[PDB]
Amino acid sequence: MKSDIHPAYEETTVVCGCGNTFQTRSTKPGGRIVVEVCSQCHPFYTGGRVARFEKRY
Amino acid sequence: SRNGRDSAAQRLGVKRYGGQVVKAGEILVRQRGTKFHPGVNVGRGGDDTLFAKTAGAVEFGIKRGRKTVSIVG
Amino acid sequence: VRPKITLACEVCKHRNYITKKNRRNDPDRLELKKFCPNCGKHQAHRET
Amino acid sequence: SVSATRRISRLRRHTRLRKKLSGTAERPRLVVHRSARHIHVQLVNDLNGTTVAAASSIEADVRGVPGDKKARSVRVGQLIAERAKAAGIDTVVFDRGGYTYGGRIAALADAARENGLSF
Amino acid sequence: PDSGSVKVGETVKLSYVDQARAGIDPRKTVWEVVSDGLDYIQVGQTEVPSRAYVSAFGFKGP
Amino acid sequence: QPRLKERYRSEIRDALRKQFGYGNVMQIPTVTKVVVNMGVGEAARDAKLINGAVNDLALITGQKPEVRRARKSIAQFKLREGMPVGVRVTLRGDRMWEFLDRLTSIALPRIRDFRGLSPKQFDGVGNYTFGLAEQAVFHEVDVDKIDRVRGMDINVVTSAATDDEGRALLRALGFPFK
RNA sequence: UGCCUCCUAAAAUGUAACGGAGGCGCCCAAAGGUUCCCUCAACCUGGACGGCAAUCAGGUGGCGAGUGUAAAUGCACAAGGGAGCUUGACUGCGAGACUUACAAGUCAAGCAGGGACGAAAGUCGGGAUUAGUGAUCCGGCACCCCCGAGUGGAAGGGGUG
Ligand SMILES: [Mg+2]
Ligand SMILES: [Mg+2]
Ligand SMILES: [Mg+2]
Ligand SMILES: [Mg+2]
Ligand SMILES: [Mg+2]
Ligand SMILES: [Mg+2]
Ligand SMILES: [Mg+2]
Ligand SMILES: [Mg+2]
Ligand SMILES: [Mg+2]
Ligand SMILES: [Mg+2]
Ligand SMILES: [Mg+2]
Ligand SMILES: [Mg+2]
Ligand SMILES: [Mg+2]
Ligand SMILES: [Mg+2]
Ligand SMILES: [Mg+2]
Ligand SMILES: [Zn+2]
Ligand SMILES: [Zn+2]
Repeated sequence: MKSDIHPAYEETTVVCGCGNTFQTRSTKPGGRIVVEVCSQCHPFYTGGRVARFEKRY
Repeated sequence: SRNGRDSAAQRLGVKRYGGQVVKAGEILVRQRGTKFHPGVNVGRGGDDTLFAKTAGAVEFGIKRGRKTVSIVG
Repeated sequence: VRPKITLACEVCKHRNYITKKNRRNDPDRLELKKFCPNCGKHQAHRET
Repeated sequence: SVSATRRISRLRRHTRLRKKLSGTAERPRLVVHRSARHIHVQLVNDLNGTTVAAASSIEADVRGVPGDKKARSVRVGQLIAERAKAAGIDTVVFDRGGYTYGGRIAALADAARENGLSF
Repeated sequence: PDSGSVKVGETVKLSYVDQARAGIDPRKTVWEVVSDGLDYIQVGQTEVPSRAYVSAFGFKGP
Repeated sequence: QPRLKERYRSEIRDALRKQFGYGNVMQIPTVTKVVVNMGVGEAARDAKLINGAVNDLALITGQKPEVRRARKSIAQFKLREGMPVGVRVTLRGDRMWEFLDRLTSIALPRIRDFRGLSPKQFDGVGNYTFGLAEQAVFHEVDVDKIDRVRGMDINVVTSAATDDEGRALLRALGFPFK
């Protein structure tokens, strides 16, 4: 049953708008999965109330 | 009253006992379920009737938590 | 609801068997591969 | 702990077929032991557990054999089939040992029938 | 189509009974032809049971 | 070769030996299996799972998923004993990492409110589980060729014997936390 | 008012009352046969809608679940759960036994023909067991071609289902 019922799954190079790209394997037809946000365009690297009257309110 | 009805008794129990020379095919133990289990030279039967398969004496014993009906021919 | 049916042979039409089936689960005629003593070999059997 | 699921669930299967398949003094029982490296086999005579003839795949007559692991199964099946015939044995029952029939064990069975063991 | 235009609108949900009756499969029975083997079906975006729905069209019991 | 797998035994396998004084390289954890299931409880009405529950998990994962059946009947859920209600798939080995990479890089940092996810969602062994709200933006699916949206939840099974060691393993792969 | 299970029943069998509790007059073309594999309920922790309880993962869990259907005896070795092909839910017999006033009822290894499954060993003459039934008479039907009221046929009779 590891034969011709599973969907098509070949290697797929993926690009982001940040420019950081990488090469994995997924089911997108053409190697053409396009994202606008990634895991290296963000931290996980480094990161009323009494301020009311300070505009002389 | 509402009760009062019974079924005919079925004459179960052990029929040939230990140390008893039996001929080939005699009913050793008639029962419901496998209260006794077939051992050497003893077949079970369609309603758990433990017939014999060979002439010879009958001896009883334990085999792994199930009590047995066997024949030393 | 379970009528008695009978299984005639398919080579020679002898009515060799008889049994029961459920008339609403099986609205069509049973086919089984049963023995036939006329022929001495297994053949097919439909109902009547 | 999958080195314990494999032992517990193969003497769970080995005792499943051992009920209906016994092996006696005229028709003994042939028990294979498929490890990941070798295979062992012996003929056991279940009335007093007296093994009549064994043939392992660890001594030099099988260790010096060219080929893969099935090729050392076809050789050891030619051993006990001609080690039975010094004890005078001609029909046996085949204990799978709990394993599946196919592969290394089925190549021992079809190489033990070509030398006498009538099963 | 070949030419022309078929303007539909998003204020319409389609239900289509057909001349070929191809939704009916001649191998399975009345309770699976319409209720797909399960027990409560969506009809009017509601929870009406299957056996009680087919019985509304005459097919009941046997 | 999946790039998260080569990243695994290169330095992370070296990292944990400094943290715990082990005596064998067999006691170091490794993620063994990752399990995804929809759990479509709505599927007990109208059978919207054929083009609805098999195909959508197929493009997310890569292989066809197992449709599961219910162990016993429940009246209030309108659910029998034997009706299809859940759709499970399982990821082992070299397909597991290619789901762990592509979750944690182009799908999981499409999840807002960056406290990561909770590091208190382990069980007592080192096995994690998080959830997803809708059919996420795994970009392999498209929003114009789907039925109604449906979430999922994703198990991750490890060889850990305690939670923080399982937390130490899964942090270093691409799971954000706080 | 017949049939099945328990108790009364005095530790074999058997045993009454208008004594005490319940069931049956069916169901299954797979819920049968076989080869192969698996272990439950309940409880705790983690989780999208999810709640005491749907689906998932991991722990502890030796029978407290399950058995088509009442109860008892049973069954984890599984008879419980799942899957692949199949029709032994056969035809010709049946040594020897159980029960038994009689009529009945029950069990049956083994022999052959022809099969199913299994690599073989082997198992299979319905169902975990015990109920789901009704004598004789007289008729119906299909087949075998046994007798055919002078002879050839026929009518009718007869036989095995
Ligand atoms: Mg009684
Ligand atoms: Mg059917
Ligand atoms: Mg008594
Ligand atoms: Mg007494
Ligand atoms: Mg079956
Ligand atoms: Mg079973
Ligand atoms: Mg019959
Ligand atoms: Mg007789
Ligand atoms: Mg034969
Ligand atoms: Mg064959
Ligand atoms: Mg027989
Ligand atoms: Mg019976
Ligand atoms: Mg009269
Ligand atoms: Mg005449
Ligand atoms: Mg006539
Ligand atoms: Zn980016
Ligand atoms: Zn015929």
